[PDB]
Amino acid sequence: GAGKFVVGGNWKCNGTLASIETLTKGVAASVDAELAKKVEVIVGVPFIYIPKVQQILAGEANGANILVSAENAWTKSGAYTGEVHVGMLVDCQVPYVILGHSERRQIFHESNEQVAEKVKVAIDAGLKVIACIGETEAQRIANQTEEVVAAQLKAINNAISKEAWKNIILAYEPVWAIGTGKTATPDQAQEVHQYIRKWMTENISKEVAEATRIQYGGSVNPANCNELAKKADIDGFLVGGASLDAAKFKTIINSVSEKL
Amino acid sequence: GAGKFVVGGNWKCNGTLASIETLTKGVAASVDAELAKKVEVIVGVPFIYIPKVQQILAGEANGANILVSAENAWTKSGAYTGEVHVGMLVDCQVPYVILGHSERRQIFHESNEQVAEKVKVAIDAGLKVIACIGETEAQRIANQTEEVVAAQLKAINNAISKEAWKNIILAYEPVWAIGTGKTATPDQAQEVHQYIRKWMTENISKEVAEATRIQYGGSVNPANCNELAKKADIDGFLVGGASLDAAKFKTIINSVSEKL
Repeated sequence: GAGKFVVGGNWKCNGTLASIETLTKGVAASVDAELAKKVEVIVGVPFIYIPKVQQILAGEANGANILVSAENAWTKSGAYTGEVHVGMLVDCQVPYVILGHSERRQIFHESNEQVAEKVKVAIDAGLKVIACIGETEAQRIANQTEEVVAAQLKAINNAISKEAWKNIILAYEPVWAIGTGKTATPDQAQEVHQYIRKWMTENISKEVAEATRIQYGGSVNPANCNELAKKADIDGFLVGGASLDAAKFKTIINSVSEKL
Repeated sequence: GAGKFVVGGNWKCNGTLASIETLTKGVAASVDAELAKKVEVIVGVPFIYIPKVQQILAGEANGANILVSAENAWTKSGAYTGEVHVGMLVDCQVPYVILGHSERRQIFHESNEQVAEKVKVAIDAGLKVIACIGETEAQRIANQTEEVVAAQLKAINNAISKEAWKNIILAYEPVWAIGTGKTATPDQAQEVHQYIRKWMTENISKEVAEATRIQYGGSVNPANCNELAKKADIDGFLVGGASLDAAKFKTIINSVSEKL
């Protein structure tokens, strides 16, 4: 893609005030002004720790180079005990939100349409979004990779305007490579990213397709980030476990070099 | 109940930094030392606003009289994007957590067993819990109130030790009468509260049954709180909409005048 390389660190349900202070300081320290010009860096933080991370970044020399993202959001205010609304994120000056992550689609049964509604409400409120898509092991075995991803994308596109895509980062999760014993190769990852690019080109426009960053959201570590970054349609990463270690995350952020 | 009157204000999915600052200050202002001796006051806050509420309370004269509770919590750390686990609440010094609220049991399909699991890990971590139970309209007309409530309670008891019950406050939600058009009378509420007490007495012990506070968690407001507070087994309230108004909330807190 033609978009600026973007690396997000999804901390998932991990962290303590102490570990997060060390991590946040390490992440900010790794992205100075010069590097920030070539890579957008985002950290996905558990709701309760967002204020702490914001506080830490405020005191860091490179704090402005690290953007805070929530890991989910709800779209209805009122009688929904336990949920954090999109509006609360905006109220708290959180610029990003990760939506439709495979863990929420599977464990919390978020459907294509429910994810699309979240994306729609989030963007309408001004949030930028990392929208997660991807097929399961069963779906890939059934050779439904393209059909499944297309359906996920269509649900999202049907809900928003062409202009709304300007805030969207897509993250491809090869769910079929998650605890299955099957690892996605750069070639396999690129094959799906290429088709996502094609889907956007066919249904929206070539311009939107090329402008939209498609992050690879499979297993990313310091040992495979460069090989993956070499792929034409991988415009960044949504890192899992490795994002909890500032040193590992640093190596991944720097793999943007493969694009220069 | 022989337990201390306890009033929880479940803010659910509502609030902004501005509205919460005004509300928190109003709630704290409404509970001085003398009233605090009669009523334990808890506020259920959206995850992202917990730090703010904590900060506000620390700066108010009566701040120590108001306890902060989360509105939900996940079982543990790990690959659960969007979730906040019990350990994070303890790490942030949050003393309470509301679990099994009807909105989560119905909307997010939390089963009796799943809720029980959460209660168990919450208490293991050191949290105090407001565990919600209650039957639907379909279950009530089918005359299954006792069996349904018994099953919800059994799931919880099966997962924890006798001593773990010290940390538990039960909240009965007459789901069949919350915004349905049906009004739960004080007599109807007392009847279910009595049976909850009876269930604990036969399934655990009379000591635990009497020590465990049973809050009424149906629709509570300034107009109906006193008649409910007069009931022998209504040891407090878990207030919904009315908790977003300091004046209405303190009116409800003061219904403890029916106890003394």
